Amino acid sequence: SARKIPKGVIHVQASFNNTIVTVTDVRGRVVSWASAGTCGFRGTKRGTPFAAQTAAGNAIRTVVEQGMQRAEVMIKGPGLGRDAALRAIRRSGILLSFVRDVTPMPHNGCRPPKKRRV
Amino acid sequence: SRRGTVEEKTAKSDPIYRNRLVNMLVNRILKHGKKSLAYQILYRAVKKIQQKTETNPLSVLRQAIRGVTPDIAVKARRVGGSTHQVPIEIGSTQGKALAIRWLLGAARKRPGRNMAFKLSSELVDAAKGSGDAVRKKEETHRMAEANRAFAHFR
Amino acid sequence: VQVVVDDNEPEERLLNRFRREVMRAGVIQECKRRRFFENTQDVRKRKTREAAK
RNA sequence: ACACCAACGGCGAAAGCACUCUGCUGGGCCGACACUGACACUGAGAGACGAAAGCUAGGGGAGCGAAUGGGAUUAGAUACCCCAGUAGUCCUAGCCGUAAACGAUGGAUACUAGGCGCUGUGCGUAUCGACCCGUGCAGUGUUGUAGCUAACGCGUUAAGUAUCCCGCCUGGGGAGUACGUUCGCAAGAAUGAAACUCAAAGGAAUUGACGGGGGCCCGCACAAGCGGUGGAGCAUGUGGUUUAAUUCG
Repeated sequence: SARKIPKGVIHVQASFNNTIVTVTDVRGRVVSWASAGTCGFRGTKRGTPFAAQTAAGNAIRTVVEQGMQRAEVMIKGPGLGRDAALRAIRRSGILLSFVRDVTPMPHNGCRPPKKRRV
Repeated sequence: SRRGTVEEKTAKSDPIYRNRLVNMLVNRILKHGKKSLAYQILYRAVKKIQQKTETNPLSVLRQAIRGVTPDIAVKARRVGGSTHQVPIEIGSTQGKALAIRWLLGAARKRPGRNMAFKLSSELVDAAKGSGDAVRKKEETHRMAEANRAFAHFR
Repeated sequence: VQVVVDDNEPEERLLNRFRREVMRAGVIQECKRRRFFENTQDVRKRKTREAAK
């Protein structure tokens, strides 16, 4: 069983409502994912930093079948789950290699509504 | 805090065993100003416990209340508009005070016989894991650590 | 627009505070909301005028 | 549509205009000067330019988003908020010409205390240097002085002291509407009343209060905690009801 891929990039879609932590390989194929509204609590109880750690710590139950040694991290977008997702992945067992911020910086053109966030 | 500093309010120590922290248990079980009969609730629960246990009555009292003593509790503080359920870490001065309040209530919320057996039962039930006294330690831990993100670490 | 982790060593320290000065939530809170078109050139330049001298 | 650079920046008569490049093209400024020679200034009518929205015909349409359709909030909300979304927003041509089109202080010229920030140019042991000392344009703030102003404030880019010329006001509501003329495809624009009615509207500033404004502080005020009420039976007081009165406050 399993493909047994060495290292891989971890795409963390950090938003205000929730945080989707997905651990993918070298190419871009997802093995298994984990989210904030999946781990027990839902509604508005998520999106917080220590709710992101229970989400990123739920991935090591489904991706343990592959057996990854090293891991590169990748954060996208603002919110309370940027530095928190990196701390849970570190206390799990996998090593650090490349932490990058691929947040889409606009060239001042497209603008969404004002509205207050959580 | 700066204007008017009071340390603590203390009365006379424990009868013959000599202890000031155990003297708060006779002061909390105090019903309407009767310290003469409140002595008969604590000291008779010391006389009846020596058959159920082996060691000294001061030791079994301290080894059991550690399972009733909390480490972190929730306080209501508002900021910005919404009421935050921020958990502040409880110390040794307030933690020993919160342990004897839930052992007081659990003794009264069990209408069996007299208060000499009700306090003696909830004293050994904290060591094995039974009663309403030890359940409140794990119930306050359900409100805490679930709202861990509202408070930052030291 | 990424962040440097060009430093070696098997260290567990974040170092996400180095980019939280230039980029931060600042370039995203200036954006991602609605632009005022005229009040961006008026109100945002009026408060910086009195805070300068 | 174009981050960063962007700046209290710059350019333009106003509106307005910012990724880079090419093609055509306007205005402003400085400097040794060379030349004309007042050929100037303003300016009703008139002519031209006009943010956005809107309109006509033909295209385009990612996002946003009037309308409109659902969800939610609420006593109700055919609003705010959520999910979608048409005209529109974009391009070519024509049209409409309005805006707190605001520095709300028209243009042009000569004078009147000062202290800090741009761009050109001259000079400074050979400029040895980031620089130092001048001399012009445009542009902020200033405990800004005199003076001016009702006060706030302006202050040689003054509402300071004067000259040239044009536009405009002479109570509030009714009105910037009605009627007529003119303009427009239309929506409307421009010019512009009266009757009637009030004796007041309005501006600045002052004291106090108020604020779901801010900064800092004090009472069981909250918080921390104990006991209690509202449940129960009884006492007592008050409304409502009732009664000849169920006396009054």
